[PDB]
This record gives sequence, C-alpha cells and structure tokens, in this order.
Amino acid sequence: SLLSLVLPDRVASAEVYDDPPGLSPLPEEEPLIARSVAKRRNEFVTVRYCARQALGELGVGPVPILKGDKGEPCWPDGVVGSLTHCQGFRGAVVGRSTDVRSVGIDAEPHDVLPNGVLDAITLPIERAELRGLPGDLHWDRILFCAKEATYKAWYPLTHRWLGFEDAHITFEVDGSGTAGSFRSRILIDPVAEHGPPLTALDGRWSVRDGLAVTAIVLLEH
Amino acid sequence: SLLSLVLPDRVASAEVYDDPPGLSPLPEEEPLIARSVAKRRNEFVTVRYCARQALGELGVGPVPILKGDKGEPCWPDGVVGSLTHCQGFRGAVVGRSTDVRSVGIDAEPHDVLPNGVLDAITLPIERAELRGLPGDLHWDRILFCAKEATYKAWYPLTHRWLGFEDAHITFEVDGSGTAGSFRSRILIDPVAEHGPPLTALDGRWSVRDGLAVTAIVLLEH
Ligand SMILES: Nc1ncnc2c1ncn2[C@@H]1O[C@H](COP(=O)(O)O)[C@@H](OP(=O)(O)O)[C@H]1O
Ligand SMILES: Nc1ncnc2c1ncn2[C@@H]1O[C@H](COP(=O)(O)O)[C@@H](OP(=O)(O)O)[C@H]1O
Ligand SMILES: [Mg+2]
Ligand SMILES: [Mg+2]
Ligand SMILES: [Mg+2]
Ligand SMILES: [Mg+2]
Repeated sequence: SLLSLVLPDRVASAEVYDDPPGLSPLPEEEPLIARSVAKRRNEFVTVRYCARQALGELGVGPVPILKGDKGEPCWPDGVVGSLTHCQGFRGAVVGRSTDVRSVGIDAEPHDVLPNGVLDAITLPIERAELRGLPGDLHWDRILFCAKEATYKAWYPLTHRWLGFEDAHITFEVDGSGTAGSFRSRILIDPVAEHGPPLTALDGRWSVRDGLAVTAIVLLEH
Repeated sequence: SLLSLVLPDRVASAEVYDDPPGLSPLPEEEPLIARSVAKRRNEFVTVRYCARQALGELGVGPVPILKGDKGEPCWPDGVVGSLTHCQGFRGAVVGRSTDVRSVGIDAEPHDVLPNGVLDAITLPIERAELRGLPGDLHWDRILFCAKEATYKAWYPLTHRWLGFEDAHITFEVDGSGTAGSFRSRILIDPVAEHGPPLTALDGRWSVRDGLAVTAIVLLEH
C-alpha cells in the first residue's frame, strides 16, 4: 500500500487505484452527491468504500461519512481520519480518537506543478530550500501535497483558515531518496479547540507508483 | 426584512438576529455539528430554522439541509438557495429551480474590514474604483459581501474555484445612498455545467440596521 509508507501502526488505511464496480453511497450520503457529475460521484463513493474497509479494521461497522464545515469529513464518535482522491488514487485513513487527535492525507500525480502555482503556494525561503533538496523529484508537487495534508490535519482542530503562506514546510529525505519526513511550522496563532497548540505538525511523504503521498498523524499524548 | 431589500419576487427569505432558545437540528444534520463548539452549533441550527421557514413559504416541508462539495448546502429536489450567518444575523433564501438557476447571499456587520483583507480580495482597478464611491459607507466591507454572494451563486453551477481576484465587481448607488446594484464580471473560464456561460452575475446590496446584505438571483432560461 502507498499509504503504509507514510503512516504509523496506530491507524488503519485502505486505498484503490480506480473506481470499482457496483459501489453505492449509503442512504444518508445520497443527498451529498444527488446533483454530482459522474467523476465526482465515483471518487466520493469509492473513497468512502475505502473508509468503511479501514473502519472495519478498527472494529467499527459501516457508517455514513458526511461533510461539515469547509467540506471536512464527519466521522463517527470515537474516530478521526482523512480522505484523498486524485487521478489513479482513492485513499482513507482512520484512527481511534482515544489514540489519535487528527489525521491529514494527500495524494497527487508526481508531476511538475502548472506554471505560476509554485510561486502562489510558497514563501521565498521555501523556494530557496527546495532548490537545494536532492533527487529527480518534483519538489514543487511534493510541497503542494504537504501543504494540503497540513490543512487537513489542522482544520478539524482549529476551524480556522491556514493559507499557503501560513506554514513553513521543511523536508528530510530517508536513505531510499524517495521518501522521508516533513515539518510544517505554523506562522499564525496556534491555539487549538482541543489538545495542545499546533505550533508545528510533523508528517511523512513518499513518491512511489507515479504518486506523491503525504500524511500527518497527530497522536493523543 | 433586510433580505427583502435585495431580492426579486418568486424567492422566499427568512431571517433572525440572534440564536433563539427552543431550536434543534434535524436528526440527519446532527453529525455535521456533533464536534462543534457552541457558537458554530447555534449558527448552523438557527440558519436552518430560517431555511425551513423559507422552504415552508415556498411549499416544501421541513427537510434536512446537509453540506456537500466545499461546504455548499444540499437543497431538496427542485430547490436552489443560499445561507449566511454573521454577528447579529442568520438568513436563508430559497427558490424553485423552475424560476431560479442559482442564489447567493451574504451578510456582514457594516464595519471596516480587518487588516489585510481588502488587499487580499481586490484587483488594483477595484481598489481605485472603490475610492471613487460616494457616502460614509464601508465600501471595503460591501465589496467583501458582494464577492461572497458571487462565489455562493457561482460554485453550485460550476464546481470550480473562484478566487477573489477572478471577479471584478462594480457598484451602483441609488438615490437613498444606502442601497444599489452590482455586477460581478468573471475573469476566468465562464462555462457552466448547464445553461449559458456565467460571464457576469448581477446582484443587489443594502446597508441597514448596522448590516451590509448582498444577494444574486440568477434566471432559469
Ligand atoms: N476543511 C477540510 N478539512 C479536512 N479535510 C477536508 C476539508 N475539506 C475537504 N476535506 C477532505 O478532503 C477530501 C478530498 O481530498 P483531496 O482534495 O486531496 O482529493 C474530501 O473528500 P470528499 O469531498 O470526498 O469528502 C474531504 O473528505
Ligand atoms: N462552496 C459553497 N457554495 C455555496 N454556498 C456555500 C459554500 N460553502 C459554504 N456555503 C454556504 O455559506 C454558508 C455560510 O455563509 P457565511 O460564511 O457568509 O456566513 C454555509 O452555511 P452553513 O455552514 O451553516 O451550511 C453554507 O450554507
Ligand atoms: Mg480529490
Ligand atoms: Mg489533495
Ligand atoms: Mg457565517
Ligand atoms: Mg459571509
């Protein structure tokens, strides 16, 4: 699994690389995609099939996963998690809220960013630091995935906007040259609605099978 | 009502000015606010009481209003609408999809914008044009409201991001000095999922009772 390369043992994950046949929303989810085009319906249903497989590994039965503030997923009591879908990937990660405070994941095609996007998503200091990272890796795309995972882990604990310029992400590469760690240093007020302040979020990144994947798992102390 | 000052006929509106006692979510809505702090629970529940009053006026029984892509409200079959909540205001507008293509509304306290917001939401040309507008009005705040109503009317028809810089808003002021019209000229690809391109959205604005309110109601062709 691509997500096993960026996750700890305390969470369950499930992923697919396509839209498997015969998948349906649960009845409670139907209104969220009643008006959605085929591509949106597919990713929504497929990623929630993945979520319910991962929930099953936690000993949680099939439940609907609705959407709340700014699109955040709505987990059953005692569960936290994150969802992501891009071209060739749907993935879900869940953990017990007794062991895990927040999860944020992202997956993107491992390709150069469209012209203009890098400058829009970076601090000057990030552009400099990227230029000195090693490997034939699309560091622009990897940075984008890390910013996205950071927002997904941050938002359920704060319900505040985190802009691209509001986190400074630094990367470390493990011996493989294709995976490692990142740290997101939060540059804005770090007060959380629950648990300790979010001054910094540590995560993992991996580039494998034409995808960049990032995950942050914030643990309950 | 404050919303009646910015609306045509064939839409229903409802509003209140606080969070009254004696309100509950519908049971299908409970998951959306199950982890929410009181201020968020209260605004969510009150604005949906408003939405159900406006639906009742239109002839639609009380239904849950869930959230979909990027937080967009999920309306019942044959209905479009918009919701807003700020300090001292909750309001809802709904129409039949047979009369109305889309609806966007916004309400803000009529106060100067907080630091840095005006520059984040404007083109250079807009900052120039706003300096030219007449009256002791917070034109920075009214522009923010018109950009918010624009995005809410646009998003359901496109499912594409509209940045604050992707819409050029121009205002008219009526002889009252506290109401008028605006036009939002769209600067990105205007193609809709159905019907004619969204090249420009026309709306109304009003300042009354310490609030700025904006509404766009788009015609069903
Ligand atoms: N504000 C937010 N906080 C955390 N997760 C969010 C979020 N808004 C959206 N998400 C999650 O991000 C998912 C999409 O991830 P990505 O954009 O990387 O493919 C959404 O999938 P769904 O819309 O299917 O629920 C949703 O579950
Ligand atoms: N992408 C989107 N498109 C249209 N309406 C949206 C939207 N995201 C959020 N909204 C609506 O805007 C409301 C909030 O408006 P405002 O920010 O002006 O107070 C939300 O209220 P709820 O979160 O209570 O559903 C939701 O109904
Ligand atoms: Mg996706
Ligand atoms: Mg993503
Ligand atoms: Mg609000
Ligand atoms: Mg608003």
